[PDB]
Formats: sequence, C-alpha cells, structure tokens
Amino acid sequence: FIGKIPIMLRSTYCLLNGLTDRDLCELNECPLDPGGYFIINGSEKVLIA
Amino acid sequence: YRHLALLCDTMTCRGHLMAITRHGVNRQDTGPLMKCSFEETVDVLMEAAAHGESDPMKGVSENIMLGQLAPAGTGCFDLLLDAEKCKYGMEIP
Amino acid sequence: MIIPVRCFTCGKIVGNKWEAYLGLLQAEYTEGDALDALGLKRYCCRRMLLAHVDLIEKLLNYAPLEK
Amino acid sequence: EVAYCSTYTHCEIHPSMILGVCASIIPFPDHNQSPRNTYQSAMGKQAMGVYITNFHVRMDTLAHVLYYPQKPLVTTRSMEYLRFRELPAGINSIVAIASYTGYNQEDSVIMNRSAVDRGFFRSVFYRSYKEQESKKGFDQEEVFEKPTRETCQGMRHAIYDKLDDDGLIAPGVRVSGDDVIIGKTVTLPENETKRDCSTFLRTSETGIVDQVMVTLNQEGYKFCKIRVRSVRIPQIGDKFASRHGQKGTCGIQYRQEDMPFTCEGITPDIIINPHAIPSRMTIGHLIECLQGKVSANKGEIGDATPFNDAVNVQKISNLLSDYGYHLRGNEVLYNGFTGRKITSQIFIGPTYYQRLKHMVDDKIHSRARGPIQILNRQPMEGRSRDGGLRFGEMERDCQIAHGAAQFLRERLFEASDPYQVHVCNLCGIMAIANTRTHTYECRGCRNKTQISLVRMPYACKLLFQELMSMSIAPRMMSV
Amino acid sequence: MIYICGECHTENEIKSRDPIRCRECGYRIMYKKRTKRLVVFDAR
Amino acid sequence: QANQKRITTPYMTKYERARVLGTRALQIAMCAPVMVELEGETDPLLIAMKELKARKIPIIIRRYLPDGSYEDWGVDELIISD
Amino acid sequence: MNAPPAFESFLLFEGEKKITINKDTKVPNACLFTINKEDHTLGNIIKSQLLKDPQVLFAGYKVPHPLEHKIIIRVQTTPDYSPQEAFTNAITDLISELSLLEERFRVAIKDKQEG
Amino acid sequence: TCPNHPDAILVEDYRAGDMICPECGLVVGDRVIDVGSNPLLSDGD
Amino acid sequence: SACPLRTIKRVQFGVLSPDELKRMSVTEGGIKYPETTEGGRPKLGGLMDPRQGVIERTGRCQTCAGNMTECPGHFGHIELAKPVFHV
Amino acid sequence: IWGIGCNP
Amino acid sequence: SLKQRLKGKEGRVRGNLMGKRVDFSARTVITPDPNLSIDQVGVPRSIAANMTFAEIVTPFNIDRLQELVRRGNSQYPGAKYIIRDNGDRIDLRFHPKPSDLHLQTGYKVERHMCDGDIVIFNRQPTLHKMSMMGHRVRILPWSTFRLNLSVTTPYNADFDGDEMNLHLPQSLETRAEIQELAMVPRMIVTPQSNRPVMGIVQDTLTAVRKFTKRDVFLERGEVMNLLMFLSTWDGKVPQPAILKPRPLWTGKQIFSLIIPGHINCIRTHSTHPDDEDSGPYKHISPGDTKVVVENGELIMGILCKKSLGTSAGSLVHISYLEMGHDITRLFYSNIQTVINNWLLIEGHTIGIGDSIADSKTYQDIQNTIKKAKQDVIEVIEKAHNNELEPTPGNTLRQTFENQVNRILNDARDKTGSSAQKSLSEYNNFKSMVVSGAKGSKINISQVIAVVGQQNVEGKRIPFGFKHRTLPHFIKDDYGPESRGFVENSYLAGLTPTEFFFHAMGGREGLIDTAVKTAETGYIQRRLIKSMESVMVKYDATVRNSINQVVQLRYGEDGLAGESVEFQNLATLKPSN
Amino acid sequence: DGLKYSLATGNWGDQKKAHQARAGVSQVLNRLTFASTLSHLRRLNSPIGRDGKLAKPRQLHNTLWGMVCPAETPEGHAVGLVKNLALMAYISVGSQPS
Amino acid sequence: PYANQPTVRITELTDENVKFIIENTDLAVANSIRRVFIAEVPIIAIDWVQIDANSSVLHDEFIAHRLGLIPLTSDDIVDKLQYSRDCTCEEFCPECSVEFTLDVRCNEDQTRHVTSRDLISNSPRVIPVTSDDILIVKLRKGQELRLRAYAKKGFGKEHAKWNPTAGVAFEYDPDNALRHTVYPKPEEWPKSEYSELDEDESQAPYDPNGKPERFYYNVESCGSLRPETIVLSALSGLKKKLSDLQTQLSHEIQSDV
Ligand SMILES: CO[C@@H]1[C@H](O)[C@H](n2cnc3c(=O)nc(N)[nH]c32)O[C@H]1COP(=O)(O)OP(=O)(O)OP(=O)(O)O
Ligand SMILES: [Mg+2]
Ligand SMILES: [Zn+2]
Ligand SMILES: [Zn+2]
Ligand SMILES: [Zn+2]
Ligand SMILES: [Zn+2]
Ligand SMILES: [Zn+2]
Ligand SMILES: [Zn+2]
Repeated sequence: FIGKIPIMLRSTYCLLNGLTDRDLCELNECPLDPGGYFIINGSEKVLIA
Repeated sequence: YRHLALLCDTMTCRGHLMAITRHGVNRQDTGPLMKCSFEETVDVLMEAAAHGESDPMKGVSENIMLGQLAPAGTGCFDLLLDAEKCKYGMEIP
Repeated sequence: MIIPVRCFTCGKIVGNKWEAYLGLLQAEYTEGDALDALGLKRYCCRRMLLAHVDLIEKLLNYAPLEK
Repeated sequence: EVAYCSTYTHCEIHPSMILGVCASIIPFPDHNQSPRNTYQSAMGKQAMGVYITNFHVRMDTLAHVLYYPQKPLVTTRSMEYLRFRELPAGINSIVAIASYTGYNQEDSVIMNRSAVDRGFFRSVFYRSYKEQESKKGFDQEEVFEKPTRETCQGMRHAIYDKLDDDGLIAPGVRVSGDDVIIGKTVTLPENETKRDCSTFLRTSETGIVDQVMVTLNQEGYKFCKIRVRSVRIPQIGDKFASRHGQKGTCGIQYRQEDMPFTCEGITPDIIINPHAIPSRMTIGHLIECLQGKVSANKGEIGDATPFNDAVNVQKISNLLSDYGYHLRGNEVLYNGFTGRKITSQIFIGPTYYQRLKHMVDDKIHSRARGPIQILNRQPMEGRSRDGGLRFGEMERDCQIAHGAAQFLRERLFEASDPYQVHVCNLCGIMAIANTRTHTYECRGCRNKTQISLVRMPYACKLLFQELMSMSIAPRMMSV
Repeated sequence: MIYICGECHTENEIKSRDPIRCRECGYRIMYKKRTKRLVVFDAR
Repeated sequence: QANQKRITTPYMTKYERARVLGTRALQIAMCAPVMVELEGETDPLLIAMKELKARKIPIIIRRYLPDGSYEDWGVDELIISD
Repeated sequence: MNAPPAFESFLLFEGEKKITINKDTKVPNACLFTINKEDHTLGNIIKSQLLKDPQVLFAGYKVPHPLEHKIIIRVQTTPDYSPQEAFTNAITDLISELSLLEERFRVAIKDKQEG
Repeated sequence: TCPNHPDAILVEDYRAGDMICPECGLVVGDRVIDVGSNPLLSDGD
Repeated sequence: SACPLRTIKRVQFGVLSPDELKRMSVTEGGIKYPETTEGGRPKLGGLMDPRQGVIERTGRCQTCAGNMTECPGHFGHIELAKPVFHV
Repeated sequence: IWGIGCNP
Repeated sequence: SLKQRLKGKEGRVRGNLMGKRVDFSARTVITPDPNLSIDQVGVPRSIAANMTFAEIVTPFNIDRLQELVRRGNSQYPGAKYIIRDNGDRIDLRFHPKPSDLHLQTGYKVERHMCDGDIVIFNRQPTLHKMSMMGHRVRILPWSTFRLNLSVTTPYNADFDGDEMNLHLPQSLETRAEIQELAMVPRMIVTPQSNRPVMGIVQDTLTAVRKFTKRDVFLERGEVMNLLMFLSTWDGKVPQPAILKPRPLWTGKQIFSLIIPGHINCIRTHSTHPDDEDSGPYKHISPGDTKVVVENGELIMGILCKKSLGTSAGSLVHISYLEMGHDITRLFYSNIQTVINNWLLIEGHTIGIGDSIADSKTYQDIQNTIKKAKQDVIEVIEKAHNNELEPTPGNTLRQTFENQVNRILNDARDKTGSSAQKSLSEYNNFKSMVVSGAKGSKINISQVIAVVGQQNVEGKRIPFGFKHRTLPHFIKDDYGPESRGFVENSYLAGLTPTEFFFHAMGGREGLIDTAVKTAETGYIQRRLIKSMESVMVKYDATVRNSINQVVQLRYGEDGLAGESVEFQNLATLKPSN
Repeated sequence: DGLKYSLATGNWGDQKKAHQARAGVSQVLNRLTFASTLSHLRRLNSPIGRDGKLAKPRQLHNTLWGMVCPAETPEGHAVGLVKNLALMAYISVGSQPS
Repeated sequence: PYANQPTVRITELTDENVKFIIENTDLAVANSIRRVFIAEVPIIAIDWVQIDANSSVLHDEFIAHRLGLIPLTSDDIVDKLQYSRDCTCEEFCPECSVEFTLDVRCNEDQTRHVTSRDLISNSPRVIPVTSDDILIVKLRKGQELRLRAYAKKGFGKEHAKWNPTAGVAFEYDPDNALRHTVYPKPEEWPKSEYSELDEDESQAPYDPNGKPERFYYNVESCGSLRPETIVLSALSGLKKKLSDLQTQLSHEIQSDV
C-alpha cells in the first residue's frame, strides 16, 4: 500500500461505472449527472483545463 | 473652458511642467500628509521625518485624516454669535 | 416537477388533464389534436400542457427516505 | 455552381455545433447582436431550475429549485443533447412588449400578480449548515447539547427553545432570523465553565427546517448537517431574463384585472419595455415570440436552430395568419383600468423567461450603530457581519466637490470611528491619561500640567502609532 | 430523540453521547424525525 | 479688520447659507429663543428658514481673507442668495 | 420580508375613514374626495356617472400611487349645485343601473333555460 | 454592573453588541463586543 | 476630560530620539523575554505586557484604566545590543 | 460591427 | 510589515482614513417608480426601521416624541433608543421602566426614519458630483429602493439588477447642508458642460413626441384625467382648440399647462427639413417642427430629445435658468405623470412588423449589395494586374484596403438609407429613433438592411489561418464576404461565417469596455489628487493649500459654470 | 495527502512550496443549473494574467472556429481569458509515437 | 343626469361558459363589471393547511399551494358563509369555514396518484368540483401524506385562488368605428367573431357621434360557481360596494355640516 488516489466520478475506476440508470437511482445518484468531478473532502471539485 | 483652464494652470503654475503623476505632484512643496495620501505614502513620510518637515494643516486631505473640519466650503468661515441681536427681538421661548 | 393546477395566465384548471393528454398521445393523436380534444383553446392554456416536463416520475424512482 | 472551389476535402456536420453548451440554448442566435449572445451565456448559468434529480438526497449550500420548470416552446435541436428538456430552467411566459404604466421602464419588468399567485416563477431555497463536534482540544470538548443560560456562563439572548435534547432543531420547525439552529458547548478550562458555541441562523432566512442529519465525518467526529427550506415567491426586486440577453428586475406586480387584456381574455404574464429591443438589437426575442405563438397554437415545439434557411420570419408569419392572429404577432389590447382599447396594437406572444438567482431579499442590507472591527475600531464589512457600506475615496471627492464639509466630516469621522486622545502641549507625542484617577502625565517631559485633549479618528491614532513604531515622530502640536 | 436511518429506514432511539449507528443495519447516516408540533401553512 | 474697507461679496454664499441655517436650527432644537414668531412651525429647520427670511438670525459670519485678516459680516448685512 | 399583507388592499385598518371630503380652495364649488382602500373599479364608475351629469363641470379620479390603496376624486359643479350632491346622485344612479341590469340578466337566464 | 441596580445580571445583545440591564434597559458598555477577537502541537514558539 | 479640547494646527515630523524612546516607553529594561505568557497569561518584560496595553477585552492595563477603549496603548523599547541600520 | 469608421 | 500595512490600498493611509466603512448606511436593489417626484426616493420599511435619526426633545415636539417612545421599536413609526442628558442610552426594546419612558427637554429620542427625512443617495462608481444627490424619503411597502426615472441619467443607473447606497445624515447641521447644497432639484444643471444633467427619458420622451403631434386630439374626459395628474394645475380647464362640432383639446394645449410660468424658447425637432427656414412656410411649418414656446405656451412644434433632453437651451434648461429649481422639479414630475397616463390610452410596442420592410426595398438593398460586390471584384482584379496606383503616403496593400473599405461602406450606408426610407410613420423603431429615447439610425439600418463590415483592430477580419480567414474560404481571398462583410440583416439572419465574424467584432467591443473602465479610473483619481485643495478664496482668487495663486479670478472672469449660456456676439462676423 | 491537498486548495504543487503553485485549477462545481454544471465541466482557462489589460490574448481568433464557443465568455475582467469548448470538440487523450 | 337603462341578451349558456351582450351602457360600467368578475366575486377555497405527515417528494408548502389552487364547489353556501374576520368565534368554526381532511398512503407497488377525490369535506355542499380529478401529488410505495385543511370565503383581490373565472372576454366596437385602435394596415387584421362587416371592407366608416356601447362578454368558470352565478354575484357585489360608499359618504357629509 503506497497511498490513495482520488477517483473522478463515473470514470472507469469509479463505482458508478457501467451501471444502469435504475442502479444509479438505487445508490441515490442521478442518472443524468455528467460525472467528471472529484469529491474531495465532501465537495465536488472540477479541474479546469 | 474653466475646468480645462484650471488643469492647465495647475500643471504650468510653478514654471516647470508638472505632470499629474507621483513625481510631479509629490515634488511640489505641499504638506507631507497630503503627499502621503497620493501614491508614495510611507517614503514621503520617512523623508519628511528626516528633514523635520511640518504639515501646515491647511489642506483638505490633511484635515480629513485628522478628523477636523475641512477648509473646504462650509468650513472656510467661522460663525460667531451676535449678542446684541440675541437681546433684540421677541424671545418667545 | 408536477403538472400545475390552474394555468398561470387565465386560471383554467389544467391539472386534471395531464394524464389524459399523455393517454391521447399514446392513442397516436397529434399534440395539437390532443390539446383540442382536452378543451384547451387559448394558447396560454396549451402552453401549460405542451411545455410541461414531468420530473416527479424521475423523483419517484428514488427509494423513499422512510419506508 | 459558378466555380468557387472544386477541391473540397472535408465538410461540416452542422454549423450550429460551433456554439457551446450555454450558447446552444439561445433560440435564433444568428438574429441577435453578438454581445447579447455573450450576455445570455452568462445569465443562463445563473438561472433557476431543477439542477439535478437527486436534489432531495443532496445537502448543498445555496440550492435553488423552481416549482414548475417548463421546456422551451421554441427550442434548438442541439438542446436535446444538453438534456435541457429533461431538466429545464425557466417557464414559458406570455410576454407583451409594451409601455403600460412606466414601471417597466429601463430594463424593469411588470409581472402579473395573479399568475405569481398561481405558481408562476416560484422557487425554493435550501441552505445547509454544517457543524462538527470537535474533541481534539486538550481540555476543550465541543459537545452537542442544549445550552442553558443558568448553567452556561457564556450564553446569548436569542431563542434557544427550538433546540431539542441533542442540541439540534427538529425538522419541520420554523426558524426566523437570529435563532439557534445548532447548540454546541465548549467546556471551559478552569484556570481560576462555559463559553457559548451555538450556531445562529443567517438574518432574515425565515425558513422551515427540511432535513437534519447526524453522521461521523472523515475525522470521525460527530458531524451534523441541517437544511433549511425557504419558499421564494417573486417580488418587485427579483431579476428575470430571457434567452436573448434581456435582463431586468420586476418593476411592479399588477393583478389580472389591472393587466391589459386581449379580446380572448389573455393577459400578459410579463410586460417588458419596448425601449429594450432597438438599441440592443435582439431580434431573436421577437422571432421567438412569433414562433412561440405559432407553436402554442399548432401544438408542435418550434425549431430555432441557428442556421436553418428553411425557417424565415415570413413563413412563421403566414403560419400564424392561418391560426387567426395578426401575421406579425401584434394583438389589439384593452386597458385593464379603463377598458378602452389601446390605440397602438401590442406585440404579445409566449416567450421562455428565466429566473436568475439574484433576489432582493438576499441583497438588502441596512446598518446603524453595529459592531466594529478590532484593529481599526471601524464598522465591520459584509452583509453577514452587519457591515456598513464603504465611503470610498471617490465618494469623499464628490463630497468635496459639493462643499459639504460637515457631512464629509460626519461620514468619515463621527459615523465610523470617533475617538479621543490626550496630547502633551510641550511635545506633540501622546501622553498617558487616567480619566478615573484624574491624573494626566507625559513621559519624557516629566510634565503633567501641559496636556490637551484631541479628537481624532481611531484609524488616525493607529497611523500615528505605526509611524512611531517606525521611529517617525508625528508630533501633533495644537499651537 | 428518535433518528430515522438512511439505509434501512428504521427508527432508533439514541441517548445523548451515544454512538450514531443504526441497529439492524449499522449505517452511520441518521435523520431526525419530523417534529410533533404542527406548523400552519397558508395555501397562499 | 475695520468695519470699513470690506472687500468680500455682499451676497451670502451658498455654503454660508447652509451652515448658518443648520447651526441656527441646531440652536433652536436646543431650546434657544426664537426671534421670529412661529405660525405653528415645530421643525427647527423650518423655523430657521423663517428667521433667515426675516433676517433675524443672531449669527455674524467671519470671513477669512487669504492674507490672514477677517471680515465680520452679520447675517442681516449679507444679501440672501435667494 | 417587507411585503404587505394581501388583506391590506381592501380592509380599512382601525381609525381609517372610507371617505374624506376636503374642499378645493383654488376653484369655486369644487371638492376633492379621498376614498381609502379602493381601486380603479369604483373610481371609474363614479367618474363616468359624474361626467354624464350636465351640472358637473369637472370630474376625474386619480390613484396617487399603485402600491398604496387610495382614490382621489375631484368634482366641480356649477353654482346652484354641490359637489357632494353630485357624488351622492352619481352613486344612486349607478345603483339603479346595476339593479336594472341584475333584473334583466335574471330574466335572460330564465328565458335561455327551458326556452 | 448597572449603577442603579446592585447585583443585576446584564443581558447580552447581538444587534449593537452591548450588555443591557433587563429591568430598566440601560446600556452598560456602548460598543463593547467589537468582533470580540495549534496550541496542542509543541508549545509556545 | 479636564484637559481642554484642541484641534491640531500643525503636525511636526521628526526622527524619534533614542533617549526620548527610552523615557517614553512604559516598559523598563526592555523586552527581556521572547515568550508572551508568564504566570499563565501575563509576561512582565515580555511581548504581551499588561502595562503596554489592555488585554482580553475586560482587563485594565497597568498604566491607565483603559477598559479596552480609553487606553490608546503605550509604547515599549528594545535596547539592541549592537546598532542596526534603519531600512 | 458596422464599419471601419464606426464601431466594431 | 508596518510599511506594507500603510503603503498599499486598503491600508491605514487610504483604506482606513481617506475612505472607511460607515454607520447609518443601507443598500438594496433599485427599481423604477414614475409616481415619485424627482427628489423623493422610496425606502423599504425594514431599512427605514433599522436606521434611526436622533431628535432632540424640545417643548414643541415633546408630545410627538413621547408617542414615538410609547410605540417602541416594534411598531414602525417608533423609537429605538432614548438618550438622556447624562449620555445614558435607554434601549426601548429591552423593557424600560415606565419612569424611563418619560421625556424632558434635552433628551434625544432616536426615532425611526420617517417620510420627508433627507438622505444622500449614491451609486458606485461616483464619477461626478451628480452621483451623490440628496433625496427626500418616502416609505413604500416593498424591499427595493425606488427612484424616479429622470434621476437615472445622472446616476448612470438602469433597473437591471443595479444597486445604490443610502446614507442618512444624523445631525440637523449636516441635514441642512444636504438640503441646501446637494438636493436633486438644486443640481439639475451641471457646471461641467453648463447643460442640464437630467432630462425626460424613455417612455415619457417617446410619448411626448406623439403627444405633441398636430394629429393628437383629446376629448373632454381624457383631458379631465390628464389634468388630474398635473400637480400645478390652476383648476381652470383650458378652452378647447376645436369648440365645434365636438369639443376637442390638443396635446400641445395640455402640455402648455405643464410648462412652468412664462418661458420663451425656440428649438427645432430632429426631423426638421433644412430647406424649410429659407423657403416659405418657415413660420407655418408644414411638418410641425420648429418648437416655439411663447409666454409659457406651446404655440407649435413637436417635442423630442432636443427640446426636453439634456442639452443647452432645452426647455428644462431654460426653466431652471429662468423659473428656478423648485418649479423645474415640478416641471419634470408633471411631464412624466401626465404623459405616462396618456400613454395608457395610446400605448407603445416593438414587434417584427417594424423590422420588416417592403419587397421593393429588399430588392433595392440586394441590388446595392450585388453591385458593391462587383465593384470590390473589379478593384481586386485591378490590384492583381498591378494596374492599381499607390496612394501617396500609403502602401499598395493599404490603398487597396482603403478603396475596398470605401466601396463597402458606401454600399452599407446606401442600403441603410433605403431601409430608413421604407419606414412608415407608424413604425415604432422610427418613433424611438426620432424621439431620441433609444436607438439610432444605424441600429435601424442593421436591423432591416445590412449589419455591415466587421472590423477588428481597425482592419477587416484578419487572416487567422494561413492566408485565409476561415477554413471554408479559399487562400488569398480579399473579397467582401471572406474578410467580414455581413450582407444579411439581423432580421434575415447571419450565415454561419458571418456569425463568427460578428462574434469577433462584438468581442472587440466587450474588451474595449473592460479596459476603458480601469484606465479611466486611474486617470480620474490622479486628476482629483492633483487639484483637490484648489478653491475660490474670499479674495475670489483661486488658490491652493499653500496659498499660491493659481488664478487671479476663477475662469479668468470670476463666474460659475452653471449660470453661463451659449450666445452669439453678432458684432464679429458682419462686414463693415 | 499531496493529491488531496492540491485538489482541495486549488494550488498546483506542494503544500510547503507555493512559489511555483498555479492557482485557479480545481474549482468547486457550480450546481445552480444543469447548464452551469455542464459548462463548468467543459471549460478552458487561459493562463494569461487578469491584471494585465493587453487585449491580444482576449480577442476571438479565427482558429477558434468549431473548437471553442465564440459567444460564451465571462464579461468583466476575464473577457476572452476563460473559454468553453464547443459541442463537438474533443481534446486528444494522447498516444505513443512508436 | 340619470343612469342609462341597460339590456342583456344571453347568446350562449353552458355549464362552463356564459356569453352575453350588455347594451345601452357606459364603457366604465362594463369594464368595472368585468373587473368585479375577476376580483370581487366571493368563493370558498382552502387557505389553512396543517400537514401531519408528508413523505412525498414535493415539500409541504408545495402541497399546501396546490391544495389552495384546487377549486371547491361554492354555488350556494358562499352567500351563507361569513368571512373569518366577521365570525365571532376564535379561528375557524363551521359557520366561517369548511374542514377538508386528506389521508393517503401508498402500500401497493404501483404509484398512487393522490387526487382531489381523496379530499374529504365535512360539509356536503363544498366538494372539490367532483360529482378526471386534479392530481395533488404522486406517491411511491412507503410514502404517506396526511393533512387537515380549512377553507375560507374570499375574493380574487386577496389571492388568485379565489378567482371565479378562467377567462373573461371583453370586446366593444368589433368593427373599428370609433377608431379607438388605429390599425396601421387595416386589411391584415383578422375580423372579429362579432364583426358584422362584409369580407371586402376591413373597417367600418368612422362615426364621430358614436360612443362605446353594446359590449360583448364571454365568462368562463372554473367550476367553483355556476357561470351565470358569477355574473349575478358580481353585479350584486358592485351594488353593495356602491351602497357602502353611499352610507359612509352620508356620514361624512352630515358630520362636516
Ligand atoms: C453603463 O456603464 C456602466 C457603468 O460604467 C458600470 N460598471 C459596470 N461594470 C463595471 C466594472 O467592471 N467596473 C467599473 N468601474 N464600472 C462598471 O457599469 C457600466 C456598463 O456595463 P454593461 O455594458 O454590461 O451595461 P448594459 O449595456 O450591458 O445593460 P442591460 O441591457 O443588461 O440592462
Ligand atoms: Mg444596469
Ligand atoms: Zn390559460
Ligand atoms: Zn510631553
Ligand atoms: Zn438502519
Ligand atoms: Zn438597570
Ligand atoms: Zn493604557
Ligand atoms: Zn367561526
């Protein structure tokens, strides 16, 4: 174990990846949510290019 | 024309072209606090302290800083009470 | 989120017509024909049913906070 | 054709794809002035709508959700991929471009009060407050409990009855401004009991608690989030904008009887001044009104893709002529107050209007003898801290131009930071002064007789002392 | 002092200074139940 | 200066009118006797305006010339700018 | 937060007079009527009926401010007629017109149904 | 410390920041709240 | 309060004399202690000197009964072992 | 947006 | 560091001494109110309740202040505090003993702000002296500051989310200073340009043009209603201009009652034909232009921006110069009220019907564009053959750009003129442009005929790609479309390439606005700091703080800038 | 901690060294409206300083056709320095040149 | 100097619509009648809601607003009912209010549509215009809504929930003959449904002597009141307003003299 890497939401390594919209509703996550943001310290942060 | 002429007269009053900058304005022999309010600030104060300069306190900004009534309009004059007129007239209350 | 009672401009009750509008659309009526059948005549009333977005179904997808 | 290029190597899929996400919601963008499209791109980010369908689960600060979002009657084809239909932000509104009472002048807007009563542009504002029970202190423990005035030496006179045993107000309880949302107590080391550490509602929130949650945060300490819900009926200060860069507040609200009415009985939900259109050249607004009238009568959502060449104003006008209205969209209006036909025929049609986050209730502030800063002993800054507005240097220059020396003096000395100091007459440096002892003495002179009282702003005293700390001597001599 | 649980929606009474964990599920996200006092809502 | 050889304007300046009316009204608010009979006027500023019209305000304006001298013009002597 | 209650538009608060009659000094035989908690509804009918009267030289109504709730009605009549008399007579005439209209509307209703 | 009220508890106020005698309303202390304003790790440094 | 109220008519600027600094400063012997806290809170001859100014919004400084408002603060002096140029 | 002599 | 604290902006020298945050100040969104007078401002009740003005208890006002004290903070016309002679402050909110509520002479009751309380109103940035004017207070039942529409022009404020700051003077002396120096009616005329700052604007200007037309005839009841909103009416109905067959007043006849006193003024309407003055019908103007006011009565003419706007010699300017500031305030307010109530009868609108023109006009615009494109092609072909001769002082590239721009500009202006000819009398774009309320002939031309050439950095659209403006155009294309000419109007809709070029031009406009704000702010501050202390002494010399004589007399003639007027010498020009 | 700190603070670098850190990256996502969320995710930030008023980096360039939205830019002190991608634009992820 | 004698012809009379023509009347009177239709005809609607449990997705105030907008049958009881301010009893009593109670829970898997039919009134006369149904809220399984509501008498000047009418159509001079509206191009404008002109002529010739008369109405109802009853109640209420004015005016006239 060498550390922890923050995971961008709905990327391939996120838990929400490849989940049907019903399953996203079961996790109380919106199907229409774009993803692409990190949840760091409880707040959604977006890396501006 | 009054407003243009006044700026032209202030810039050329001293006999040398006074730029409206920190250099030209601060070089003129105004009060050190008034110079302090414009741009240079601390450096002006240090020089004034070194040379023992005294602020005449006739400027508007200097009076505003110390909380005194400005020499501007409504402060140019000093009102005095007229005792003789107070005696005259009908003093109802 | 849900069909508004009482169309804003005039005040005709339009909240009872949303399910009928959807059913008529399922019956292959055109949207204008469905609006005509429902009795909505003024364009203010037709705006309500034609432009409504029923988000309450999407909200109902989520499991209840208390069972 | 007439030969221009015979060597094309690539072709555009569609020219409307040059626009971005926010510019794609603009209907008929090519018929507007460019700065107006730029302005709408910014205003659309600030519009109110259902931001996400899971908003009930989420506990976010500053979340606004509109009661009755509607999808545009005149929509771009690229809006489908933006999911704007799924989560709309705005309501189609019967908009009349007219001068009615002068309350729509400049950019303001006359709104229908009866429509507002029926749910038009009504929203909810959720504010979440977070508090953490921190035990990290060596002898300080920020326990969650209901503070008691007798038990706690430190306390405040705001209402503490709302708090339950856990120190957290229950959901469903109305909270007015300056009420205790969360009650927390720090145990006080007895150097030789309690300094109050409750959290208080932002002034004028006036909401009802929606959800109260108690968890453990990342640090493992007990974490509490409380969400307060406030409904926001539109007022005469709220800011409303269309999709064509036309922004404005609500000048006044007239009831349905007072609003001008067509022969059919349709009264405009929103009246905008005709003077906004010409200088700004937002013709897309007018074409959207015409297409919206046609769409509402026909029953099909209008197409407003930027570059079509199949949709022209003339075609829309003929379509509207089929449905029994004037082809250019004008309608004969009747004055609500008197009933007489307005001599000019007013341009009425449905237009997608948005509600921006900027509201008067959040932007109103008044200050009068409030708390002062520590360093300058001047009034605080910001609405949250009851801060006074700054009387900037440009403001003082205007007052100098006026010749209002005494108003300038009040505003810059007496209203902000009045103060008194004692200054030695022999040496300008300030002198120690014991008012209660009535003995006033100056160090460095061994002189007590020659001391004078001087009234100066506290900021000026601080300036002189900071000069003294730099070894400069600002000797203020009364003579 | 009855906390509804997020995961299993079962009310659990929790005393003061007691760990916030729902029995029968173990979830640590609790919601306080709706107050008993009633609020008058104007339909306006 | 002497009462003779007054060089300042006979007309009352706008700033002098403002300060005289304000000062006299502050005096009236502090229960100073009022020369002019008031016709049911309670606001101190309005009573001061009435006194100014009657030229009975008991204030003498001291105008400071830039050379350092002063000329004392009574409010009555000055012509009201109005 | 500063929004007035809705009932304030039509409910007289305690100590408020529905009608106050103040004469107009500028012109003879002119009175200025102030009606509290009323709107264009009553004002327009009263002004119209006053204008129909041959002895009324001037009649107009004004809402001083839309946010406030008040009507100011100025009536000027010829000598041998009083503005107050003109106001009372206008109200009687409007009441008579409305009563006749009610009777005829009821008759029209009864005729339309089953006829 | 209300002068007319020996041993009187003065209620704190947030609007103006002063302690006020509750039985007479006298303002004792004019603006005496102002703003009113890691020790664990190491010590004084 | 007994002192007459006066308005400054001239502000004289000059470099502070070291002797005048020594006489004027309430602290005697200089600031001998880097630490700000002695006896728990107050450190005499330290950075936070009770004589130098009012602390904790309720205390009174030693020199005058300031009560956090009346006291304008009082200067202290540090006697540098070897002289240093002023920037 | 008009011409070279006007505005952009 | 100490120098760091003092030196920078927001330091003690400037951020805490020259300017500082102040008490008794309030801020909220501003919204329109045509019914309020020029000097009045509408204050919300909460802002009025928090702000308090201390009143000294006198034998005259002891009863009124006692009632206010009894009401307390809760009831709106109440008193927040009582200040005793000793300086003790009795906060009435926390229970005061019934003994404390008793008032005696010398106590200072801090009443809530009431109607008629003078305040200072400010909008940042405070560019000029008219940006801070004293307003009387009128309490209205909503949460926005409400000011009259004419007062918007001095503040440069519109009601699209703007905000303003409210400062309440706390003493009778400073209140009198504001009342007699800074009130809005006192500053109608600026000394900067010896013109009136405030003029009739927006709906009232547009509707005053229509009201003052010869066509407008008003029946008896409409005249009643319009006279009802005239505050200075004598109570005497003017004799109608048309006694028979039916009594019908004219718009000019009613506006003559608005005009203050007896004001004599001659101005010309915007659409005044140039040849009219020389030819016959000079005094009986065929188009009803040449506004003439004799004995304060509008004999003839159509009012517009020139007559009632912010220009020298305007009717409002002559009113201020002749009648005084108070009557002029009433003049502004009465124009607004009466004309705005007539606009309910007449009405104004903007629709697509205004943008659309006749088919013949569209064909003419298209033909002008066709021949212009042909001319540009001919110039290009001349340049390619090297037949073009360089203009002196210019390179061949510069002279080619000059000639091409001249051709395109001439076509643009000609198409605009054709569109402007097409406009009918009823056209509302023309109503607003002619009245001067908003818009310009350029905007009409762009709406109807041709948007025009898009220029960036003073040139046509540059070759961002290698030798071409966009990938769709062919390399080395100096033609009209390629370099930015937008042939289509806004109504017709821009083609995609024209859309991008138009966006480039608009971006240049936005950037210029953003840059100009900062640079102008710095210049203004430096000028003020250089000339702040200069003033007119009682010698009437203009001297600085050092007492050095800047000018022996102010303006070299010792006169103030607001009183002066433009005049012709009439001895200079004529021959011997 | 390094990754979390750089994301949370918005400074791109190490906690101890802020001299080479670049601020403005990793902003909090705007959730006022779904449009705001989408636009915040699809955003470009030009590194040119806001304080500098030189107008060359701000002007719309011909090469931004179809890559960057022409209309959507913040109006104020950042005109043309913050840009949004067009709808069809796709930034290249990267590949090996072997 | 006396009131004109008006006449009425009812062209159409349905359950939700009344068309009538008022003739020999002034424009001010006709417009005021139209105005009273909208804002001064009393109706009973819900104004007080106490929500006991609300597990629905819509928040409590949302439900209260939707409940208020629901029309309630007030044909005859509205005259008997007194305004809550008039009633002597504290808060609400059967004489000054009508009590509605709603209790719905979704235990089925299928979504439960809470409709106006689920509102239950203690008074038989006042029912939510049910004799589809207005959808108050939709409930998922395990979601419950229980509330108690009281309905008060009021008119549309207070709130739009008390607006009897849907759309009041007012038109006079159908063929422009008084030239109250000046068409820039007369031909383009569509002819009115009440227009008597032939297709060739767009406008009637100007009549200088004519004044507005023969006003055309079309009053549509929400079902709260019979469309005939709206018109009759409006005429009666305007008459009552004028009579109250007359009483107060007589008091002032006598007091001054
Ligand atoms: C008209 O001038 C005003 C003022 O000068 C003041 N102001 C605004 N921003 C700034 C700023 O950054 N710095 C400084 N110093 N002042 C500033 O705002 C200017 C205009 O800006 P705008 O051009 O956006 O006004 P629309 O034309 O857009 O009005 P719509 O139709 O929306 O109501
Ligand atoms: Mg603005
Ligand atoms: Zn409708
Ligand atoms: Zn000394
Ligand atoms: Zn559980
Ligand atoms: Zn006490
Ligand atoms: Zn001290
Ligand atoms: Zn009862």
